Amino acid sequence: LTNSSLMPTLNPMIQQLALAIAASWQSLPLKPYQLPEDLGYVEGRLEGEKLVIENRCYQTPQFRKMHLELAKVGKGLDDLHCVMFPEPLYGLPLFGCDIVAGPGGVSAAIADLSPTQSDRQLPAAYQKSLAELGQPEFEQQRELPPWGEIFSEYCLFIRPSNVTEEERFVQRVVDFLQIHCHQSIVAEPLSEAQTLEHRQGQIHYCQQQQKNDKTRRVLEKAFGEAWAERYMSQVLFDVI
Ligand SMILES: C=CC1=C(C)/C(=C/c2[nH]c(/C=C3N=C(/C=C4\NC(=O)C(C)=C4C=C)C(C)=C\3CCC(=O)O)c(CCC(=O)O)c2C)NC1=O
Repeated sequence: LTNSSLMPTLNPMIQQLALAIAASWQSLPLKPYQLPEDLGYVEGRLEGEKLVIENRCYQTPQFRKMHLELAKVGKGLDDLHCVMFPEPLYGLPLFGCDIVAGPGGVSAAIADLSPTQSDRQLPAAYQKSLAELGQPEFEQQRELPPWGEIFSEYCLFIRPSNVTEEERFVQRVVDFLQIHCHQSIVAEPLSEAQTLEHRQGQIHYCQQQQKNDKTRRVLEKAFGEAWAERYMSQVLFDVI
């Protein structure tokens, strides 16, 4: 992240989360993943503020697509988006997070390990490791929208109330990533029917994430409807 244009000007929580994700991935058997049009940096404006986005994306044998995206709208909204899309053959859940901030602080902090099984449960080993973290206390919980049925029972969706809660959230993301990267070492290739089940779950996850009109409006205000539809369906939440 040393070379990032956006990092020095992002919200401090976002900065720490970007660092923690990058550190998680740094020593993995990474290969490039080329986004559409080999996208890296992009900016756009229409009648209002400009939107700037920086994209990084990788893959490993266990992770189809590892996407870390940083964005800023003018000087007033920052975003961090990250999804680790699993290779269905290994049946791992989806790591994701979305952190939205403005000059007044973080408004939204979401993180999850989301299921891909048809029973909508995480694998047993994840259930047990996540439970062992304890129920975190957060003073300003937010209720997921209906499309957020995709998220696990461990999903976080808060407005951090103070620095202690910002740090607690970051630590929980670090703990999610640690669990995930360990479970990826012990995963074995699954049967064809199980692989297919997991593929289905990933497709459903992406179709539901595309219902987030808050994200879509940010994109539309800077680039228009057609660009935003392409970005959400081809860059952010591609349907395999
Ligand atoms: C250019 C990219 C990008 C932008 C600009 C972005 C913006 C964005 N995401 C939001 C919410 C949200 N975002 C999520 C969740 C997620 N979203 C994800 O991209 C992932 C991976 C998850 C979860 C793992 C949820 C659940 C909400 C709340 C939606 C709502 O309030 O209706 C909001 C509303 C913040 C608030 O209400 O305080 C904005 C503006 N998200 C982005 O990804």
